[PDB]
Amino acid sequence: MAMKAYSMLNVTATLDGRRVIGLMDGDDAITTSPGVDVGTMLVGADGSWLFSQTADKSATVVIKLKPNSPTHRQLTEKWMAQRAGRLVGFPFDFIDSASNEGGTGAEFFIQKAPDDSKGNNAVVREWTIVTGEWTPTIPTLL
Amino acid sequence: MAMKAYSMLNVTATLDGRRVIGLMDGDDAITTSPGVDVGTMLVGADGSWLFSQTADKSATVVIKLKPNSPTHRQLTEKWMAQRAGRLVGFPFDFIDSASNEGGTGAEFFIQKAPDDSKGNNAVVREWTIVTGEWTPTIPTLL
Amino acid sequence: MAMKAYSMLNVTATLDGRRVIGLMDGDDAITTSPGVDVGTMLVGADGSWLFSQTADKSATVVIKLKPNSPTHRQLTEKWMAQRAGRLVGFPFDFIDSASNEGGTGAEFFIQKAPDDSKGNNAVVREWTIVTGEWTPTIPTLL
Amino acid sequence: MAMKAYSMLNVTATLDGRRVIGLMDGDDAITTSPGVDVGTMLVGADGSWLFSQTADKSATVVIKLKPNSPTHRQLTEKWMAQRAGRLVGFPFDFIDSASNEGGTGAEFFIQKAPDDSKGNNAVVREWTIVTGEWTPTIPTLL
Amino acid sequence: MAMKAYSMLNVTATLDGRRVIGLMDGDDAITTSPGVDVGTMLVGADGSWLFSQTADKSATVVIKLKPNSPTHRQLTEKWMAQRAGRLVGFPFDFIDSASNEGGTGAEFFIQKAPDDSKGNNAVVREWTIVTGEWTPTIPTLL
Amino acid sequence: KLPYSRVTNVTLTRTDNFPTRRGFGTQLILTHTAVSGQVDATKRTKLYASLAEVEADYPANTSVYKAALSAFSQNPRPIRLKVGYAATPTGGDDAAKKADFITSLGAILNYDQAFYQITLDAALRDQPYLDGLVEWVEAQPKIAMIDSNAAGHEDPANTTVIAARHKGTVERTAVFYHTDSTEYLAASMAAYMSTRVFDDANSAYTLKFKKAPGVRAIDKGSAVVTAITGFVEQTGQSESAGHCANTLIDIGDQEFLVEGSTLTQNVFLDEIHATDWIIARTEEEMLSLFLNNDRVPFTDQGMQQLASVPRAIMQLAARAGIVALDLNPLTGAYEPAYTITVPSVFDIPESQRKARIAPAIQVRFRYAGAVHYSVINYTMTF
Amino acid sequence: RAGIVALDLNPLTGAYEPAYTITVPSVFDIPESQRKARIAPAIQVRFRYAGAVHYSVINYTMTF
Amino acid sequence: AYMSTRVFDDANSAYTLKFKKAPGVRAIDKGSAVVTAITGFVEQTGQSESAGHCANTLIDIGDQ
Repeated sequence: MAMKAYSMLNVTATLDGRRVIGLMDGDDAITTSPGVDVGTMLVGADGSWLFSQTADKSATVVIKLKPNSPTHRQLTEKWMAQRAGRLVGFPFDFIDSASNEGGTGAEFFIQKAPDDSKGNNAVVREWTIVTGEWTPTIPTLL
Repeated sequence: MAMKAYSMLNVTATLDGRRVIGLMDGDDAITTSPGVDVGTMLVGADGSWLFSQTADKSATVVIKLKPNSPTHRQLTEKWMAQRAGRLVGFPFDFIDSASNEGGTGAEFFIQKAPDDSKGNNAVVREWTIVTGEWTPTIPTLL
Repeated sequence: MAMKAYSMLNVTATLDGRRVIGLMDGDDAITTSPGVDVGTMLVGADGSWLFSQTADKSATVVIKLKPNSPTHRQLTEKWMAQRAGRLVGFPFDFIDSASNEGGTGAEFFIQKAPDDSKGNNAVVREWTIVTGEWTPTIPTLL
Repeated sequence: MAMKAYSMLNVTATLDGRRVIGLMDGDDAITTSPGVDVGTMLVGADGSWLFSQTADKSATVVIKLKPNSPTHRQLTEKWMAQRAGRLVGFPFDFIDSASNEGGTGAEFFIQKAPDDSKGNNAVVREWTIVTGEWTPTIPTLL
Repeated sequence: MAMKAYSMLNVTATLDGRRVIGLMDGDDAITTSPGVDVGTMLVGADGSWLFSQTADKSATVVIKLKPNSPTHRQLTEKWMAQRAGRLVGFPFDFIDSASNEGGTGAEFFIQKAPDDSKGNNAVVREWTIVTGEWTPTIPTLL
Repeated sequence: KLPYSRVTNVTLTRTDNFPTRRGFGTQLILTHTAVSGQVDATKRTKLYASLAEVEADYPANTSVYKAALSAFSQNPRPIRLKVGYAATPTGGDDAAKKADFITSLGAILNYDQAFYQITLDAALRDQPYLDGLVEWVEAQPKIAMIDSNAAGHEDPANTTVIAARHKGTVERTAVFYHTDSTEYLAASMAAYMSTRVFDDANSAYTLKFKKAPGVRAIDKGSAVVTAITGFVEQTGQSESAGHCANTLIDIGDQEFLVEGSTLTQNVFLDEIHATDWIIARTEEEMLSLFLNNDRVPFTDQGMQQLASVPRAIMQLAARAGIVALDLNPLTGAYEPAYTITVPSVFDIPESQRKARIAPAIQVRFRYAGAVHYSVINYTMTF
Repeated sequence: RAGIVALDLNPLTGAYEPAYTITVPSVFDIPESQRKARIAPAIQVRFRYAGAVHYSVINYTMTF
Repeated sequence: AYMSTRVFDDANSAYTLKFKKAPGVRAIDKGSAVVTAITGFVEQTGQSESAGHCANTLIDIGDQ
């Protein structure tokens, strides 16, 4: 079970059951960030201290797409479904087969919609989705 | 029905019935952005969560023009009509024939007016318009 | 009536009856900007909307000059007249003969005074003037 | 209709109605080059791609002349007319009768002026002209 | 099946179904180059390393022609078709029969257009075309 | 004054309209009915444009209208059905004899070659003379499909039914077994199959195995759905333990086609459809090569010019997902997905050179399949 | 540029077709018997017109 | 008066129609089935020579 070097050919992302396909160029095409800081240190006037840990386990992910990708059509249909008043979960999941690093979330929602720029060359379309519960997977292959 | 590569020769924008013609150089000549975020995640002190979706479907579009373009004359007449006290809608619409991506709005208004700079070389004239209802069209050709 | 290409040889600016002559280098030597936004969109908690238009038609213009120009002397005399307590209008006007784009204002006032820097090479002197009523002219030659 | 071998005796260039006569020595006496690249390929992080085509059809031509040629006098009069403030088109056209290769442009402008070097032997005078619309002719004789 | 020595008499290139005929002199008349590097090595502050492989399989080819060749006429017609707004693929393919080395691409586009130089002797006309997918053929005859 | 219809024309109807979405193919509907105004010995076949414009065939006849009804009833729609005149005589003057039916089949090509999928509907069902179609579509670049309205395929032992007397020997025919009064071949084929465009990336519908038609009804049972479709749970599909067909089961609240339209033990419909797209595309590109060039010479340069066509078609096909990804399926080691070998005219004698028939070019394949059945284990430890 | 001449595409199929051509004759084989006329030979030019729209149609199917 | 002040030296200055243009001040004629005997214009087919006589009448449809 040799440790495969990194490659985007071996990363898979699944949005509502379908694959994510037409991604923009760059080192940051799918990025997930936790919602808050894990904890806070409180130091008093005497030198004693107290740590406090949060119970909030939430995250956002940002997906950068090309103007010609089926995932853009899927996300723009989901946006219109939300605008109509139909509010459901739509899971998102992605992982790397080389290291088993990734995470899952069983209920996501659209948070930001992209800007439609036409101009002279084609440009990015950035979507943002948010969940209330994100559990990272343990990389068991280091 | 081959998927046409991108080209500004196949994008059409219609403002109050007339075409938009003299556009500045760059990758961002007509850009539309939604007014607000689609939703908000609220996580409590215990780890539970709640999502909330907005009912606001509004957008602005920014149009960058050259100092010699008939659309600049049309927009400066619309600005003076608004300053006189006559307040009506004037639809705006634009679409891409290669993918059927775009959107429409039946009632727009002037929001920002450009700066008249003379200088040594010619420079941009940027207009901003706003609507209370913007519906994106579904790209059925992906 | 051929549409003349742009040239600073065909732009004329008149300040209190006299021409503006010694201008600095750059693409922004005389720039006029409106005082406020034209309007504001207000969207409610239910999705309905309301636009509001302002009655304020005011502007500033910024003039960048060389340290050796008669307009600098004229503006520094106007500044001292204002400091003495004599407060009158002094019209400003400028237009482009190629497109008939420009504007006029019948009563201006000094708002900012430049900085006198000596140094090793000569540098800009920037003046700012303000009016309560600015009417753009319609470019009838597009 | 035999395919004539190449010869500068069978190339004709017309500038504002008159012929171009006294040309310098070399393989590059009249050269026209397009303003920009025809298009751009955009490849994403996943391997998908998108092409984009420009709408800019502009070109420059460089003409190298001897210090004793009537075309030098014609171009130096056109330069002074532009410096006075008179800005008009002046078509340029050239073609090869052996293959029907060439192009035309109905409105050109002076862009660069030559350097007047005296020295011990006579040297080149290089002019540059620019248009916003250049249409190549199809070589129908191959 | 003797290994034939190299010869341009046994190389065939097909552009949109037709042969490529009038080529300039030199050792580089048709050259194809990959768009990017195959991969990247990343070495950390401790001595450990990580390789990353790209998913971009694109290439350009440069074709150098004489001013009297039917392929020049074909390419200048394709350029005008692209400038009109018609954007399609036009395959390109070339191979060597002595070694079975070459490659194919099912959809190309014009990227650069040549310069029309007249001068005293005839000179090169260089075209550039680009694809988003280029697959080299395996030389099975070594 | 004047109406607005002086300068424009705005109408309104009460009907359902879906986008067109052109695709690959066309189907054929052969029966014995004739309409006398559009097939009367002048057109062994006749084309159309849309269903609504049907007038020649009565909107109540079971054969044509009730079959075009399910042919044109997919959410995206195909176009130009190929309407029937073909075997207007009843099977044969001697009914039990299949020679007349075979000759009838052999005399309907001579008018038209634009159909790819052959469907008999609402009649001719369960006739013994139909064996000619099964024997004949072999070595014939088409697809033969027969939907019964009723038979005894539900016995995993009997040998008299269509799918029994021809099972494991034919690789280009399939059965749409069902209950009475529903036209089924038209429901999915040529209505979902037709609007499949393989010119896009990742457009390989390798299954055709869970797909919903426009409107229809399910059959019934659980242990009867394995006598038909011959599908065992996790092993696969066994020839002895069932008869292959398609029945449109329902499992949850959804109804969908099942078995993915097999033909023999483990041969599926999308394989045939996709490879036939490959062949028909190479034909079109070859013809487009003969029309652009002045000539194609009979030299080695001409052979390479000809062989340039399969090279582009294979790159087109590997992108759709039909051709495999360059790796050995057994071990995962590197292996070429496809090769193209061009022959030499050199040692082909001039005795044969004067033929103006080029030597054959040979191409190599590897298919990329898909998944029909999944397994999950779920060990629990407390 | 004004929009009078068409945009370089076949109106039937949308394939590429030149909008206009200009063919220049030869004085070479025109005899000197005719050369002394001081009347130049004729130049031939080719066209294609670009029309516009007078009448529109919209269908509006309703499904409820 | 409108035809004269048409400058074709600018981009996109093709008034290909001359088909819906307002004069300074004037009056309309009357009718609906009389506007097709004159101008010979059928609804969606086009303009037929046998079914009318071509001319120009300055109709009014809306308030224009």
